[PDB]
Amino acid sequence: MALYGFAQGLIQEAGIRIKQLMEQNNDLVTNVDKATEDFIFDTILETYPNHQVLGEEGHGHDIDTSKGTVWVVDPIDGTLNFVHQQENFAISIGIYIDGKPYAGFVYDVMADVLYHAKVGEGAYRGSQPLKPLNDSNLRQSIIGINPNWLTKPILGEIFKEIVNDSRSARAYGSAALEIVSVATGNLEAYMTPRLQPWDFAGGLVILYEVNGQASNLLGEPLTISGPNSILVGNRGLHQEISNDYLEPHHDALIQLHEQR
Amino acid sequence: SMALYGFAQGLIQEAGIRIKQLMEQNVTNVDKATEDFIFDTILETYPNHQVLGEEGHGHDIDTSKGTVWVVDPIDGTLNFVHQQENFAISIGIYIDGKPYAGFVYDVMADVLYHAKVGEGAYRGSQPLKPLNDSNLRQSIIGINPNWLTKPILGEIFKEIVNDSRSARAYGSAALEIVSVATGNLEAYMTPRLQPWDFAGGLVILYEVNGQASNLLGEPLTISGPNSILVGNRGLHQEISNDYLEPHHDALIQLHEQRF
Ligand SMILES: Nc1ncnc2c1ncn2[C@@H]1O[C@H](CO)[C@@H](O)[C@H]1OP(=O)(O)O
Ligand SMILES: Nc1ncnc2c1ncn2[C@@H]1O[C@H](CO)[C@@H](O)[C@H]1OP(=O)(O)O
Ligand SMILES: [Ca+2]
Ligand SMILES: [Ca+2]
Ligand SMILES: [Ca+2]
Ligand SMILES: [Ca+2]
Repeated sequence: MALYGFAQGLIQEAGIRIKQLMEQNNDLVTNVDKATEDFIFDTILETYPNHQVLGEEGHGHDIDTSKGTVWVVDPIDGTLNFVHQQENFAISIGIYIDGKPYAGFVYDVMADVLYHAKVGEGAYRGSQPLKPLNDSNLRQSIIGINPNWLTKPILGEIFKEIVNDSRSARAYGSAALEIVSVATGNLEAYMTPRLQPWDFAGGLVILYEVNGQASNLLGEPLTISGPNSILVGNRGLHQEISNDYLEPHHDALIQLHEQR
Repeated sequence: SMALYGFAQGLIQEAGIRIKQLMEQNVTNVDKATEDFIFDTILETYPNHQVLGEEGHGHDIDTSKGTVWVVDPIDGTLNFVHQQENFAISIGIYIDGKPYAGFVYDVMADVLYHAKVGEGAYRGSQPLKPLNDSNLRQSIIGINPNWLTKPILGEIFKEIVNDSRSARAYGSAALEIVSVATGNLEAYMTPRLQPWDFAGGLVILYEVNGQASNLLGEPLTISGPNSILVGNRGLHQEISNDYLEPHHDALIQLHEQRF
């Protein structure tokens, strides 16, 4: 809890630094993103020059994520929200050691709420412990899914069936916060066909602590080594969405996947 | 009158704290408590006021007579159940068929959106700036995934979803109307909504020069349910004239079926 404390503090400074630029003011968003990852990357290597960093903004492209201590960071998850709402965005940081998860952090800057988790030690929202997730049926569940996905060829019919059955659907525009929302019980499931390592790195650690699960749309495991599709939910309904709704269209999904 | 405004603005907050207490004193229970507390408070004080709300409260009222309170005691009941937040008390007031005040109270955030006709719109003490026009292309819109599933309506809404910068869905109409009032969404749509879903957010919205209609570009009134398109004027004009009005007749059909 020296690396942890240090990770914990940095994500929070990075946030306040963001608030500080915003108030000093879509070219804005492009700087800020850049300036924030550059701040995160510079502060890390100045103390831990052996630590590797995989960033949204380009740092560590094609790194071996399984060697040494590896920070995977997205300085702003929810750029559009950042630009149009000036809120509902987050910094995401997962720290892996030898390929194994150590810590996750996702910080809702404008709410000033930090979701944090060290592996084996439980999940937190601010300083309140998160409870382990209960099982639900899709029919009493609220699902996180973007309307844009429902317009697609193939993918659309598939998500249609599952939107129809869901109690109801939401779309917040930040994958890290929505993974977090699942970890908090606020969404029973979240799904999307494409996401990059930094978008789920921080949040999966958190989720693993309250026993939620993450797979891609084909039920296979997620790694920080490459991009993928995403299905996150409590144990019972993840099993339900994959077994019933996705996996009979396996071949249609392997194909879009092999394309994308 | 000012007493009327004061009393209403007071009452909605008051009912709000009661909901925090009932929860803390731990939704169907909470929702009855809220609807009885509001209605009884209105009426102990204004026996002549009319009240229109859920479960046939005020049904077949003549909404153009006297003072009508159009109340949804918890808007976003599902978010209440599953999230214990992002729900709202919404209260719209009309007088002689005409809007007067609108209140939407985000209870767990403790934020009162409020407005009185011709005197600007507020979020607590802060004035809301008027909206600027946006095109659809740089706009985020509120539309629930459910509505892109429907056979004919889906097709119509796909068009606008593909076009917009991105879409969102929050599970509260009153907050999503309000989110347009704030500039937080540029537009929000849905094929069905009750008068108590929109009555409050509509007053707040026209005080920042936002626009309301149904999907056919007709005025919304508090005399029936309806479809809804809300936005800044520029893009409510782009959406209506470019993506909905070309299918006026499909929409008239779907509308006739739905109601
Ligand atoms: N290729 C892409 N295009 C748009 N959003 C993407 C994306 N890949 C991942 N995302 C993520 O999906 C969510 C968009 O609702 C965000 O979490 C967004 O990250 P970003 O905000 O940093 O672009
Ligand atoms: N069947 C229906 N007809 C009209 N409005 C509905 C509806 N079902 C849900 N809504 C309302 O539309 C929004 C999205 O569901 C919510 O504000 C919700 O109000 P409620 O939460 O009080 O049920
Ligand atoms: Ca980003
Ligand atoms: Ca991202
Ligand atoms: Ca309600
Ligand atoms: Ca309602």
